[PDB]
Amino acid sequence: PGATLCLGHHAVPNGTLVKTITDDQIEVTNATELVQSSSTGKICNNPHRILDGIDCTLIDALLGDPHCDVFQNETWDLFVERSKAFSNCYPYDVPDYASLRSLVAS
Amino acid sequence: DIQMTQSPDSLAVSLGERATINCKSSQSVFSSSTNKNYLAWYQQKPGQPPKVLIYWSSTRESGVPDRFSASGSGTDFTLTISSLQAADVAVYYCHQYYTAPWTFGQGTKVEIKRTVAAPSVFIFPPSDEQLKSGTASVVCLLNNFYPREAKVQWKVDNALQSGNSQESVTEQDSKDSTYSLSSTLTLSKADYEKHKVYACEVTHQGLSSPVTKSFNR
Amino acid sequence: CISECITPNGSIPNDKPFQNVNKITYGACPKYVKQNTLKLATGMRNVPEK
Amino acid sequence: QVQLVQSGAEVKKPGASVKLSCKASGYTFTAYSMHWVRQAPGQSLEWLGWINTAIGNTQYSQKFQDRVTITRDTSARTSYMELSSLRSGDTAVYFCARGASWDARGWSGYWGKGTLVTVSSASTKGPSVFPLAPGGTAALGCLVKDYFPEPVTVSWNSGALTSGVHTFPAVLQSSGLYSLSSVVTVPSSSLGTQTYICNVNHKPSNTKVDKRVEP
Amino acid sequence: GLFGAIAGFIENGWEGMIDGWYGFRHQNSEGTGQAADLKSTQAAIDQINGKLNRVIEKTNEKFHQIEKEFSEVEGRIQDLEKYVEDTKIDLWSYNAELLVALENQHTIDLTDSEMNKLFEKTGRQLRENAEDMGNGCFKIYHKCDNACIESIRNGTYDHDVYRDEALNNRFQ
Amino acid sequence: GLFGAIAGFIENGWEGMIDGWYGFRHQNSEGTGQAADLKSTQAAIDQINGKLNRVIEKTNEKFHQIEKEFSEVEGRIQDLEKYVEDTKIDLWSYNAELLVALENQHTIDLTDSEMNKLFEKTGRQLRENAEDMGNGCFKIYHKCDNACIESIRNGTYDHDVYRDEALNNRF
Amino acid sequence: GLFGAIAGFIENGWEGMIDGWYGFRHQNSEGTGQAADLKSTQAAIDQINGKLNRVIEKTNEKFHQIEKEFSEVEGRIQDLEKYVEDTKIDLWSYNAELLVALENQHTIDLTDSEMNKLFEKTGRQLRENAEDMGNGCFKIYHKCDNACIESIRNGTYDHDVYRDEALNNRF
Ligand SMILES: *[C@@H]1O[C@H](CO)[C@@H](O[C@@H]2O[C@H](CO)[C@@H](O)[C@H](O)[C@H]2NC(C)=O)[C@H](O)[C@H]1NC(C)=O
Ligand SMILES: *[C@@H]1O[C@H](CO)[C@@H](O[C@@H]2O[C@H](CO)[C@@H](O)[C@H](O)[C@H]2NC(C)=O)[C@H](O)[C@H]1NC(C)=O
Ligand SMILES: *[C@@H]1O[C@H](CO)[C@@H](O)[C@H](O)[C@H]1NC(C)=O
Ligand SMILES: *[C@@H]1O[C@H](CO)[C@@H](O)[C@H](O)[C@H]1NC(C)=O
Ligand SMILES: *[C@@H]1O[C@H](CO)[C@@H](O)[C@H](O)[C@H]1NC(C)=O
Repeated sequence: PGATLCLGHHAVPNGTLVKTITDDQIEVTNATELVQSSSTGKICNNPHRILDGIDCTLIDALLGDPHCDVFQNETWDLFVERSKAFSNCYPYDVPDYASLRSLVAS
Repeated sequence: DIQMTQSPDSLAVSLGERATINCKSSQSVFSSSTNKNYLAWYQQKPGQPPKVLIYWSSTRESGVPDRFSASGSGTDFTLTISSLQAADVAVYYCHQYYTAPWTFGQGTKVEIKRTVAAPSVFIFPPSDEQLKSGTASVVCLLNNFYPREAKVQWKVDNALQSGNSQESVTEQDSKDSTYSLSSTLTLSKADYEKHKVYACEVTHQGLSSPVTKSFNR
Repeated sequence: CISECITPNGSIPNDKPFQNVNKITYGACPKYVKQNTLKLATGMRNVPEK
Repeated sequence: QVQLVQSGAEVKKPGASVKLSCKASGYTFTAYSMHWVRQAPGQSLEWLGWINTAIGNTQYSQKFQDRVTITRDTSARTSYMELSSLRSGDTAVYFCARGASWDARGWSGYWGKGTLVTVSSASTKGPSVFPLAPGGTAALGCLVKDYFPEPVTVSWNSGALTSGVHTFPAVLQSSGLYSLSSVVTVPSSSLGTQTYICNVNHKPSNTKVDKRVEP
Repeated sequence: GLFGAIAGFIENGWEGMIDGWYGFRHQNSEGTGQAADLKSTQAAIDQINGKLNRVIEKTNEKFHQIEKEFSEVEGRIQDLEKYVEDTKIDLWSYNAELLVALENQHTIDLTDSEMNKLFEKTGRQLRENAEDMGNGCFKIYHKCDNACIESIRNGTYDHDVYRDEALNNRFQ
Repeated sequence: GLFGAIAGFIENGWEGMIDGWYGFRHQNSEGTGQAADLKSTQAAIDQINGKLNRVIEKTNEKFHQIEKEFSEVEGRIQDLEKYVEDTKIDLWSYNAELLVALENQHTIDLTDSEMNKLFEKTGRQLRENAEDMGNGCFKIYHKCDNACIESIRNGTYDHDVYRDEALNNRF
Repeated sequence: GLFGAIAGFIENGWEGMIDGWYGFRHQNSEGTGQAADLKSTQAAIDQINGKLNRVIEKTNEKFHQIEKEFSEVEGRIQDLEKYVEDTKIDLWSYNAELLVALENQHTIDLTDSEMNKLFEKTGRQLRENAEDMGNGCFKIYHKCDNACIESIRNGTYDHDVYRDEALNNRF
């Protein structure tokens, strides 16, 4: 006449594989994903102020290509250039184009 | 034991609208010891067994869509279906497993609310082959109406009857969200071939005046 | 909609410390890594029996 | 793949006994409690009791401690519930359900499909099928009458006519026998040319019956 | 694990322990039962939430950076931009791999530890009134009803009360 | 800690133990007293200093590098100088953060261990002559004067001498 | 190590144990002998090969990069190429140092653990039939021939068989 007392821990029918120092794959009761691997596919207009460049590159807006003159005196946190953008004014190039684009954008 | 009591008994909500069911337990089902509420929610469609939506009063079983959620603590609980879809039409049960005996709520039947529709009424006299058997069954059919509530009164030669009829109602129709009801009046052959005018009076919200359908034997 | 982290593919949540969406980012963003998944244990060893 | 396979439907008379079985698979059997919960027709779920699958001890609901006994067979992966001194009020569906945890302080995540058990002093009887003879549409039907026990199945034109069909839940008459009706809305215009036959099946009495319905 | 309790002297986990991470199962003269151990479960949980919040704490905020895609071959300056970025990514990728490897090893060992710590506490309350059967179970050498077991679980067990009874059962 | 001694079965630290990290407190027929245990104390200290010295060893020496501040906007080349530098700092900062988290966890677990190791050693010397009361204390079941306690503390305790006396008292 | 077995209560290693990492030495009425324990040895070996295989897994493949040696002074752009590379090397060099430090500490600690775990398991089988002498040896308080020792080593020792005999001898 006496009793028995057992200590134990929980488990689940199937858990999740994680990596450790020793094991490439070992099963634990729960784990959480640390890599964001999906996007909605849309740019949120908050909280940052977004300017969709539409038919305009930032440089075409800067110089004032006429179909881009809508963008005059505008501001942005993030300027968005679209692949469909086009120039429609005098044909031009900008030595160190990349830097001007960078310094204006900034 | 711990009594589970749900509110309301029946609940009608529009498609896409919000559904909220409440549960009170006769005693607290919270364990300060485990800091969990020992409460579950189940769905049950006719014929089928119950299905957990939610356990620990607020944890959703996996595979259950996120439009279901539950909350509450201790003795007050609330199941919510945020945006009701047609497949959500079912009976919902809350369930305490804090202590044996397991007890469940009485169940909340949840239906799709729709515009009110009146029943098409039909009456059916007993077949001649059944009359040979010595018994007569008159049937009244109320087709595709809403809401569920409907009074069927059988009148034989205008003396309204009591104690000799039985009713049965379809489950809410998946397609048009209506109900249907079948009523069967039963007499002996003797009593049947003793009166002349057999009528079924139906009263329903979608009927401006009570409709009577009838036949002469 | 509202999101602190923006990539050319679209906005992404910034609750996780890493992301595999795009090395190009703007705002308060997880750091780009090559891995498409990394699991952090949040439980003990799972040893199911029979 | 967690599965709970319950014994077939059962029909018994008052004062007799019944023993249902529940066969589990897809999970380790002795690590989860087993529960037996019943449901009278159109009623709520009623817990009868539970069994600790490793040890085999039980406790029952007090309204049932007299008559219910729960059993398990650990090599069989099987539970058993035996109810004695049956009364008409025991007519119900009997579910076995796996606890989320043994000790019964846990919900049920897996329920068996259910076992209907009918208690009446009536005996097996096949039904009589009578015609319900026919606004621009008319209604016709079949009256399936005086059978025992449940269930009955009805289709129309061997399954071909399904739109507008409404088969109603059976009702239980003073006789102890069940009665059901099945109806369909159809265009009045169809009546004399389209044939309408209702297919009734009452498996407990091996009754298969087709009845043509006409004006 | 380092402590040898989980996946060690505890032969397996209990799928049936669903209201705690660690706990007790018992058999006595009044039957059997189960209870979560509250302190240890919470001890394990707090550390894992603590580490996690440290891990998911404070992403960096960056604004204007460098171009990382290029539509034209440019040579030396582009090579360098691409190399810096590629390098940065490989370094962070390494840090990410290492961080989770280290955390998980640590998460596994700390959970093993709590089991071992809970086990040790139980042994200590019992003094000479029980023996470790070696599989995470204690044999208790005295009549020990539900209130007694609970007295063990809630940490108020008085070993002296049962010692005479127990020693007699163990050694005689 | 992992071992459950410090902030565990040892209920609290001793503010009064000022000549060691770990030690013994006793009560016997001649009164009470205290002594640091040097081997365990020294064990924790040596590991922490070894560790500390590894950490503060050998800063890197750098001379001509890149400009890190700029008085004019220049664009692409400056962006790259600024990005490289910004990236480097965040990487080192992460390393610094990580270095201390792991080190501190490890410093804590190793000290807890030393506590537990001293306790286990004490238990083993005592054999069947004492019982662990569960709070880091041993009840010793025999007359044990100051020289006897010291015999425990300096590791020369002879359990056989006291065994007969102790077992009679225990049982 | 953290557990205090290896380089702890086990006073030294056995140069003569050449067919296992951990094992048993015994003395009984039929003489003395030695045997490796396969499970603990294998437990240590599997973990160490695992970490090692993790460490030497998957080198990176790189192709066109930047120039890293230069034959002319060029100033600003070269400073940056050299700074980027120099920085990269110091970061990796740091990672390499840290990786092996953490791994080696952990390799040392896990082996101490396996030792401690084997010891604890043996104690548990023996129940009340033996006492821990504190030096990694158990004194067994009953006649225990080679088959009995082997019964201990292979995990089938039946403590109940010897309990009466052993307790009489202990007490
Ligand atoms: C596995 O662990 C994760 C991480 O702890 C759990 O996620 C938490 O879920 C709760 C409840 O919704 C939230 O309040 C917390 O914010 C979540 N933590 C984080 C940081 O995401 C998750 O619940 C666990 N999974 C299961 C099924 O238990
Ligand atoms: C975000 O968009 C980029 C650009 O389209 C994607 O990068 C492509 O990835 C695929 C699949 O690995 C490659 O085959 C293409 O060569 C990449 N395209 C370009 C233009 O570089 C990227 O996969 C997207 N990110 C996510 C996670 O959706
Ligand atoms: C421990 O459990 C017993 C039995 O439930 C209870 O009476 C007692 O109050 C508990 N001890 C404390 C101080 O919590
Ligand atoms: C340990 O302490 C005791 C009492 O002071 C002393 O008698 C004894 O010599 C010491 N042991 C050794 C070998 O130093
Ligand atoms: C252990 O060794 C003994 C002696 O050889 C043997 O009889 C016994 O079967 C062994 N135990 C097992 C199951 O290997």
